[PDB]
Amino acid sequence: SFFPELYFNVDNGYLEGLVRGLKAGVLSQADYLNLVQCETLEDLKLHLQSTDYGNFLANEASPLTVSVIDDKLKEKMVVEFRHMRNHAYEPLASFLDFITYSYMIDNVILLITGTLHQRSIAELVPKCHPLGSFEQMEAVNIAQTPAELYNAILVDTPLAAFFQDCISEQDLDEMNIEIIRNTLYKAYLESFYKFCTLLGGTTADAMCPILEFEADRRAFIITINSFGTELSKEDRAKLFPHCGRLYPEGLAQLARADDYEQVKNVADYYPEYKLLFEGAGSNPGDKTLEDRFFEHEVKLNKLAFLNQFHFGVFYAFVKLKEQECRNIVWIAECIAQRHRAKIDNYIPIF
Amino acid sequence: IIETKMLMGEVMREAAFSLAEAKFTAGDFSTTVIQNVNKAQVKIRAKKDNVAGVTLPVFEHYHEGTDSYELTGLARGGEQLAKLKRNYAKAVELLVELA
Amino acid sequence: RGKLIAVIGDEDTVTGFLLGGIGELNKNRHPNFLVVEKDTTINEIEDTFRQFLNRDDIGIILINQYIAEMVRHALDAHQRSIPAVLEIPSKEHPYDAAKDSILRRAKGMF
Repeated sequence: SFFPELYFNVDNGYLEGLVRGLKAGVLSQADYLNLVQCETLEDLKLHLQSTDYGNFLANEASPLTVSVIDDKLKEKMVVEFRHMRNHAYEPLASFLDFITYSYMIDNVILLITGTLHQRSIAELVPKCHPLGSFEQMEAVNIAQTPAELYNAILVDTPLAAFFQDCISEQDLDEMNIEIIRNTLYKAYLESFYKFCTLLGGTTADAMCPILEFEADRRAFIITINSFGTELSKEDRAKLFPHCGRLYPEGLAQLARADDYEQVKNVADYYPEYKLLFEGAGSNPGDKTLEDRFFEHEVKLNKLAFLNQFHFGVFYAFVKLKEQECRNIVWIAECIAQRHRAKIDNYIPIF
Repeated sequence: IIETKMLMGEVMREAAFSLAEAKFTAGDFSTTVIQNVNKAQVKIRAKKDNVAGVTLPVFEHYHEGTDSYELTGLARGGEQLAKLKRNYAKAVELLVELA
Repeated sequence: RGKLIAVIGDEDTVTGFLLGGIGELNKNRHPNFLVVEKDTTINEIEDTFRQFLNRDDIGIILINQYIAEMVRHALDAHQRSIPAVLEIPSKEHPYDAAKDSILRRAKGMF
């Protein structure tokens, strides 16, 4: 409609320019091959120094390990993300707030289980994944009381809206932490999809398909791993986000699925996942299904960069650059263990 | 014992490589694992083998059988976790034998 | 059943072996293991090793190679049948192939 392509630039031109530049700054397949032509961690640092990466291990320990490079990549991600977020305006700021909630959920999961089993808060503070903030008081120094942290979540933590469905500390103690995070994750996807659809422009077009695929992916793998573990089928179906092509039909066959081939049959009705399952041969020594999913997500991110008037570019570079970080980590692991026969087990970022 | 030591090394490196693959798939499961430790699913039975006039101490891999931990949070690479559990179980059995 | 295997190794060894099938908290809420880091010093490794030695329900001790080198004197000084101490290398640390006390006490080997 006419609403987009006019107001967007007026208040996001600089941020679009910055994110497009950082997108152009990605490392191509040639850079990955150059890094692969290292055979040592020192040469890996040098290959990083040939681009905007590197130059961070200066003034540090001479020996090099995986943890050092992982911490540096994470720190760079955090610094650039916070720097961009600070210079933003509310329509974009809510978007980045959703992007931060996606990790707030992980951090709140980490914080709990350190109170049911008495553990200090401050020792968990560094363990929290960065971008966690939690600069709000009364979540700190809860006297290790589940009621205290629950009230702090409801009051100070912005996730109170999602915690309107996980309440009373009964789910906190009885029911498994993993399912708590899964339910909160589903609710967060629902809220994020609804907020995106409220912004019915290029942003909606960009983010509706990606979230659709993400939810459908999650439901598929939920059904894949649920077979070998104790789990009621209804308790499995209640973890499927409704914002997908599966919800009108297909989620039900997954709810009553029992084996891998039935899940394959459900995915067969949808060619978009038929190709991904067929490419997922599950062979001993080849790519696996989640690698196909990562490839799908990465190419959708690349597709998102073809339009200028959407907030999706920011989410896109976040996902693509953390995928780049994971690729760097995997190449480092292959180098360290001298398993150069498995160097070709990372998804490129185009 | 040296050959069992080479086998221990090989199995350990295989387990480490599978761990690296799982780390690529998942990232930060280790904190979750280390924080939540409740009951042991493999214990050791003290045993005796009187092969001569004196009695020798030996042990048995007694599978006590506590349920494992569903870790469905870190992108849910369940295949990787099951493979890691299997490999480390073999490593534990071999190490108990050598002990 | 009777004994509970202990582990003393860097983060990757500990997280791998906990999923492996072992690890435990007693009724006193005390780990039967220890995660070493670059900041860890010798004295607390020694203290936990001795605490495990006095703990009747350890049985078998798995420690890393370099950790064993940190407290090599504790290993050599202590000689008993029950505490079956072992030596395993970590991912980045090279293969352990020598300086094992179990081979030392049998000098007639290669």
